[PDB]
Amino acid sequence: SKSHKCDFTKEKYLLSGEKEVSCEIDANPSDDITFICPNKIDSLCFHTVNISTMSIQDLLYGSVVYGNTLFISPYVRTNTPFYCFCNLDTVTIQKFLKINRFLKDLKGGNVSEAQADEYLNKALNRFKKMKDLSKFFNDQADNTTKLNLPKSLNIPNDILNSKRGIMSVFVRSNNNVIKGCDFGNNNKNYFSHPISVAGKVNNKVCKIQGKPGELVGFKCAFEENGKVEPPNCFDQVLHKNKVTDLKTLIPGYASYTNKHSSKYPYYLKIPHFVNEQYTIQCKCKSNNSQNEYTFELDIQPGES
Amino acid sequence: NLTCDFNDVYKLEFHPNQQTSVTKLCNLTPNVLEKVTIKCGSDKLNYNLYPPTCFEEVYASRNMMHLKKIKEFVIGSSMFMRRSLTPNKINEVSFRIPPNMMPEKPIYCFCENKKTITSKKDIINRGIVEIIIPSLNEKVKGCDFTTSESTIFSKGYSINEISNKSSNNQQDIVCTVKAHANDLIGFKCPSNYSVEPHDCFVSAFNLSGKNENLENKLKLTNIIMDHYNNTFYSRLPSLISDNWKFFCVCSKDNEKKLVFTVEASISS
Ligand SMILES: *[C@@H]1O[C@H](CO)[C@@H](O)[C@H](O)[C@H]1NC(C)=O
Ligand SMILES: *[C@@H]1O[C@H](CO)[C@@H](O)[C@H](O)[C@H]1NC(C)=O
Repeated sequence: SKSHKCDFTKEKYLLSGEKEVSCEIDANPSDDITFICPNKIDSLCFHTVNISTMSIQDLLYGSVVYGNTLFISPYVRTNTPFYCFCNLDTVTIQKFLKINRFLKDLKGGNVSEAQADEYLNKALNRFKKMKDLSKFFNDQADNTTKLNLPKSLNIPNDILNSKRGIMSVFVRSNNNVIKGCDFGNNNKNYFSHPISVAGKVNNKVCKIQGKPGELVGFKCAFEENGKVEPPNCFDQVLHKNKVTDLKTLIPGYASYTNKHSSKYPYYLKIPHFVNEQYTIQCKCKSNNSQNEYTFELDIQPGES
Repeated sequence: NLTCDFNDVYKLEFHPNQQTSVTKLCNLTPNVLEKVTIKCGSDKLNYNLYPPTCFEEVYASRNMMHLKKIKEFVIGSSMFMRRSLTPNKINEVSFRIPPNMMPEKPIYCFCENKKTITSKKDIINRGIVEIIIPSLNEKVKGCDFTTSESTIFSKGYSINEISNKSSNNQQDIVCTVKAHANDLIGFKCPSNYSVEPHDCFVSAFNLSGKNENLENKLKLTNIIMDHYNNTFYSRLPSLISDNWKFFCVCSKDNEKKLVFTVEASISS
């Protein structure tokens, strides 16, 4: 699964020619696109998108958006486009141009040991730099109109105090239904275990088995201020009826979740090697007792 | 094969009127990085393994004395899997043979089938699993971040070097190993560190950085990514097309980055 990005922070887009700057992106299911706009206008992506507005969960069901990143659903039915406009106001251009220069960050011989050090140390901070940016972006709320950057980038307080950008995505269709539970009442049957379909679902618990390398997950019934137990699922799960860090059971895992609510699905990519059998679970939690279910996962040992 | 099945091969069933205990032996001589496996017992076969924590615990001799812990008896061992089929007992175990520079030596794990007959006595169809750890002659071209006197890798680091008491945690530790074709490479990181990427030897970091090139350029074999032991191993291919450079990072919060980087020179 490839990962796309449209960074309107670049001088290649800020000092462009025409008045309508456009980056184009063609993605596939389970891909992830990231969008960095200085001052989001019209809709608020990736939670609400522009059709020429709609919320991404209705357009591409099964998607998750965290920070400024859209993990596309592991099952799309029809090829669908989206659009997100970004208003480059004259001084927003100027302001970030002043921050992008302060940052200042193909066939290299690198014979000397020391110059090989510099190219690698240079590559190491771009690694360390991007990590702290998605961490800060995840802490961001869901409704955020004005992009801000993490402190300890050392950017000066004076810099913190025309063109129209349009990024357009098309993503293909597939046919491989999600190995998961859908705890919402709907007839779209995007998951292996809905409760619209009887039997997949018993005693408010959904019992799934996962093999090494598989991607599984669940999606709670929709509501604006719902919660998941534990709050940090999948990074912290219920194991032997106590809250355990998943990294102690299946290190090497990945996750695709929203830390601020239960609105979006929860996805766990089981690592390439799990050593024992492990039963874990997470629970949907709500002021509506009819919307509270347990997601029980049987993780089976093996390799891949 | 490389498996010592005691259910469907090397069968440990009793023959009728059995009155004495026999002992089948299953000797294996694997190469470094290969996977050995013990199948013993099932939902239809009440066999128990000794020690029940094998391979994490093994015996140093066929006579079930001098029980030892493999993490310390056979440094470098990885990929310990345990799979169960009857409840309350596990029946299929496996691990990956590590690099060894010392002389060969065996490790043992037994599997017994027990039954009382009618004075009275108890008769056992024991099955001994004898694995020989191969000896190599050159240490692995790699980095041990857990000891400055590594018995596996060529380069090593004392903890006074990978901690931030003497240097600040901003200056990371870059361990470059150069290696050529059919060479063993790897690294080991301390316990509470995490390896990035998740599949380092299938996906590393390009020297442009923050790039998982997924290694279409260098197709590695015998890839071992044990995130439970932060022990990583692989071997470069038969032929190196071009010279390549890639790296991976062990990280822990408020500590230096420990980075493993390889330059593969063109070889044949
Ligand atoms: C986002 O919405 C919440 C209510 O759900 C509100 O309290 C908060 O102030 C909003 N944030 C912004 C930046 O509008
Ligand atoms: C690793 O972390 C766990 C949990 O905090 C702790 O119990 C253990 O002692 C740590 N081990 C080392 C070697 O630091």
